[PDB]
Amino acid sequence: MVLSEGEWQLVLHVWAKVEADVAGHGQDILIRLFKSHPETLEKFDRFKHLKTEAEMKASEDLKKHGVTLLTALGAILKKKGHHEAELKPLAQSHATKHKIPIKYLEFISEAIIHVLHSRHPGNFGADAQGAMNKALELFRKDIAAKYKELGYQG
Ligand code: HEM
Repeated sequence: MVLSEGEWQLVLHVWAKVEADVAGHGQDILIRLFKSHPETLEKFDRFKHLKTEAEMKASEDLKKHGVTLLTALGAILKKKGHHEAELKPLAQSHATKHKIPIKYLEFISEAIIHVLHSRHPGNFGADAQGAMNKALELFRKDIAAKYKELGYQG
C-alpha cells in the first residue's frame, strides 16, 4: 500500500500534537491496551504483576517503556513509508525474543486510535483517522512480511 502525501500530512499533523506529551500518551495507550486485551499484559514479564489501572498509572517503568514505544513508532511514521531499516531490528525482537503475534499489533493499533480520538478530536476527524489507520495497516503489513522472512509469521 501507498499513502498519498496528503494522508501522511494528516498523520504527521496529529503526531506533532502527541509529541508535546510523549510519556502521557505512551501511558494512556499501554493501559488502554492492557485493559482492553488483558492477555497482552502477559507478554511483559516486567509488568505482568500489575493488578489495577491505578497500579499501572503509578508504574514508572511502564511509563518509561511507553516513551520507548512511541519514540520507535514516531521514527517509523516520519519516514513516510521508507522505513525498511527501522523495521528490521523491531521485527526481529518482537518475532524472536518477545513473540508478539500480529493480532496483538492489531490490538495496540486500536488502542492508539482510541487514545488520539479521545485527546485530539479536533485534529482526528474521520479523514485523519482513516489516514492513521492506513499508516498503521501499512506498518503491520510490512512487519508481517518480515515476520515471515524471519520464520515466525505469527
Ligand atoms: C506500535 C507497535 C510496537 C512498537 C513500535 C514497539 C516497540 C518496542 C520497542 C522500541 C521496544 C524495545 C527494544 C526491543 O525490544 O525491540 C519494545 C520492547 C518490547 N515490546 Fe514492543 N512495540 C510494539 C508493539 C508491541 C506489542 C503489541 C507487544 C505486546 C502485546 C510488544 C511487547 C514488547 C515487549 C514484551 C518488549 C520488552 C519490554 C521490556 O523491556 O521488558 N510490543 N517494543
